[PDB]
Amino acid sequence: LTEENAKTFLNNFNQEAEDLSYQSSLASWNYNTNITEENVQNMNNAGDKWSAFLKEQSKTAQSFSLQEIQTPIIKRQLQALQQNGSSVLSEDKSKRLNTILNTMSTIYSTGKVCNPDNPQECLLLEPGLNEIMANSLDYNERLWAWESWRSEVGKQLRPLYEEYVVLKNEMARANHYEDYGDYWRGDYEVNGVDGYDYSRGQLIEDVEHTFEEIKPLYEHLHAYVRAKLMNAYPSYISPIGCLPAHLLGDMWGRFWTNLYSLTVPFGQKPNIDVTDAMVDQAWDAQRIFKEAEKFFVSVGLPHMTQGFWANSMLTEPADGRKVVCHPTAWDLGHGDFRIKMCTKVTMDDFLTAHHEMGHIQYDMAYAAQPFLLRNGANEGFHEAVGEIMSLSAATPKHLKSIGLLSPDFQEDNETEINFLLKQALTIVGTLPFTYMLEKWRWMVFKGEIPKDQWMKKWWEMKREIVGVVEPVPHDETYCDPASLFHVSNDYSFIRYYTRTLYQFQFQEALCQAAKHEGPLHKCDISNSTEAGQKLFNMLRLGKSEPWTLALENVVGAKNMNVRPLLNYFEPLFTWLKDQNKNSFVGWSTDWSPYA
Amino acid sequence: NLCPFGEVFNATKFPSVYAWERKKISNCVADYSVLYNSTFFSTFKCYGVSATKLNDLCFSNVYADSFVVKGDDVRQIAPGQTGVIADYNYKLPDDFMGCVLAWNTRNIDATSTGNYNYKYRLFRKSNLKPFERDISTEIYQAGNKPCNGVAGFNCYFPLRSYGFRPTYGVGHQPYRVVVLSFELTVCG
Ligand SMILES: *[C@@H]1O[C@H](CO)[C@@H](O[C@@H]2O[C@H](CO)[C@@H](O[C@@H]3O[C@H](CO)[C@@H](O)[C@H](O)[C@@H]3O)[C@H](O)[C@H]2NC(C)=O)[C@H](O)[C@H]1NC(C)=O
Ligand SMILES: *[C@@H]1O[C@H](CO)[C@@H](O)[C@H](O)[C@H]1NC(C)=O
Ligand SMILES: *[C@@H]1O[C@H](CO)[C@@H](O)[C@H](O)[C@H]1NC(C)=O
Ligand SMILES: *[C@@H]1O[C@H](CO)[C@@H](O)[C@H](O)[C@H]1NC(C)=O
Ligand SMILES: [Cl-]
Ligand SMILES: [Zn+2]
Repeated sequence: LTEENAKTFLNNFNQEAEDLSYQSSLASWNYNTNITEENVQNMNNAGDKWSAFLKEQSKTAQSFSLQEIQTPIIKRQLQALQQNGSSVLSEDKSKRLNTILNTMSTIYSTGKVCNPDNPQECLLLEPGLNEIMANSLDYNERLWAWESWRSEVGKQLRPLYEEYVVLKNEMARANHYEDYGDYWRGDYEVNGVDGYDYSRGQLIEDVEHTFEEIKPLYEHLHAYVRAKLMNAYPSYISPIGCLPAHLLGDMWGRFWTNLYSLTVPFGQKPNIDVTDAMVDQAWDAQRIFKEAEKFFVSVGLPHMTQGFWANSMLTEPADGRKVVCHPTAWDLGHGDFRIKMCTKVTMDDFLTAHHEMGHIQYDMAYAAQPFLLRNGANEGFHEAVGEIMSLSAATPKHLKSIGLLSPDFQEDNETEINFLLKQALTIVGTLPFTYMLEKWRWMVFKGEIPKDQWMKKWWEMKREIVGVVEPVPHDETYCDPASLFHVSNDYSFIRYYTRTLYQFQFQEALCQAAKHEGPLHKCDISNSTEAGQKLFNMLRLGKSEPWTLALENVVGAKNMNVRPLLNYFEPLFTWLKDQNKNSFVGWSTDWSPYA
Repeated sequence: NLCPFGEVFNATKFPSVYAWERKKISNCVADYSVLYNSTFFSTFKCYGVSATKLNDLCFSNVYADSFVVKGDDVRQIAPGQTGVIADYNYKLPDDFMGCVLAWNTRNIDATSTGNYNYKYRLFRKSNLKPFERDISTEIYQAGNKPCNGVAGFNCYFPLRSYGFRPTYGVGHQPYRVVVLSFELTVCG
């Protein structure tokens, strides 16, 4: 047999890869917490040694006949190493493809736009442009920031993304794939147990099919927000047309969160933003994570390791260093668990601490799996596991029992519409934006959109799917898709759609095991060692069993379900249909604020 | 004279698990009070004989085996375990009669660049018999084409290094293990 020969081969890999992956993981931590041109090489060269090892073992495992295995753990370990990778490309075309990715990543970060009214002021995306798009109420000011980003840093991405498509198509096509779009869909693919298989093209059918039970809820949120936006920007929005792209709360409209200041149902009520209470009680970054640690032990899960408390960067470096302030949950291996986050004393960073520490718990559980199987069930499992933590951490029942909200806070039938509306602006508002984006790149990779009309079909899909219209016409020199991070930095985006449906399937199943009794949005699984063990069972699973099985162990389904998400917002959904009886639900894909 | 347990426990250097060394204890009265009136140990797990009857007992001779394993590998120093340490490095008999003691040593056995001195055997044709020791570095031949002394494809070098680093988790930190065997001159 080739069994024991592959058995006593993955073992040589599990011991030689864990050491190299740590040299590479510890290098990424040392750069992100101490930015130095010396650390750029250490973060690269220590990763390049890891980048050459994974190719040698990918090729060596390809010698082993995959079918000639009879134990399932080894079957699943080999296929993860059987991938040909990206070294199927030419020697020089690999270097140019690897160089355009830097030039896109740099012009996305170094991208500065300057004010025509004040040329001395030039702003970055963060904190310059994002602050205008998230807080300004001037139609012309928000239009400037929206267009300057897509015409100055967006047009630089146009020649690069054209070659970025043609080069990574040549990478995927040689690996027995149709295009780069088919390359990403292989994440949800399962070729194994009877009744648990899942095709790459089955993913496209599923995101579309489940999107239909979302259109009723999204169309009414669109009609409610548009009526509220006609007050903030009068004479600019048609009561039947789409929403202009720059009025949606951020640079791209990915989330409608910042529109809450304009769309609150009952703003006369006391706000649930508990940021002030943390500041007058002398809370620091220690108190946030230490309190978040207490949250996980209350359900039987382990404390954070002392190596976490000593090796994590829970504050902006302060008094020496440069840092990537993006919150990240880092699993270096060998039991080294760290979190890198420039925490501020706020409620938003308090809830993210539960999200990021949620990742670590998922990381800590599957540490018993072999090295190749230490990963989420699919690309969307990790992000859904962290959200269910912040869903329980945001409930008023949790905030008072922690001491932040006042014990006599009135939980009216209106304070919950105020809460679910803000949840809808963040959770459901991003669903049509996510699908339209990944569907566009799926078709562009597919070749269905010619490069001489990339931008014409992108906005034809924005109006139809998302209900968002461009404020100024864009020809083909623009590259608004690549104007987002995940697009110009080579990142899959459908994961945010799948994780969103998962986080409510988990929340429904976990609160049932936690025996919650009221509406689902009021559920807090604190003190639930019963539901904690139900979640633990899938956290340990890792990448061993198919994602269809790991999902079935908790929710009881072989595929994603939209029923949990709609039940969460059911109090808000019926309230919107009352508001929109004299409003127009839906939009015309033909109105534009210029014409 | 009293038995020299200080020469094995507080010994400055400890050997690797694959090349564990053994010390025979002969005509001497043993001092089990210092091992017991101290919380210095992380485990202290006994087998075959109780942790308090060995005080007023006598044995033919006592054997102390000292070595170093990772944090999570200590559980295999027990009768009837099937890990890599137990099967290819150090196997205890099912009728073992003695105590196993271990303590964390990250402060001494783990350096910043990684202590690659402590090693263990990863591959071996067949398992180790009870109390056996194997220190060969002969290239392990997993396939049919002969290694011919040179390691490579399906020819893997047998011994691998732990590589202890202080940033590792407690389950991957160096623990010094001492196995006191009782065989039926040494009293209390
Ligand atoms: C279940 O979850 C609740 C919610 O956090 C936890 O209840 C809280 O437990 C603390 C004790 O750790 C209570 O503090 C107590 O306050 C009184 C003053 O009224 C003080 O005299 C006591 O010495 C004690 O410190 C707190 O009131 C209580 N709050 C609520 C809303 O229940 C409880 O600990 C959790 N049970 C677990 C994790 O097993
Ligand atoms: C930042 O990196 C340099 C290496 O270039 C190192 O000498 C320095 O100690 C690091 N900063 C801190 C705070 O350790
Ligand atoms: C809230 O409750 C009051 C009294 O029960 C009722 O009159 C009102 O219509 C309710 N409104 C909402 C939005 O639930
Ligand atoms: C090792 O040194 C400590 C220091 O307090 C001592 O108590 C202990 O007895 C020594 N070990 C042995 C085996 O004597
Ligand atoms: Cl856009
Ligand atoms: Zn996350």
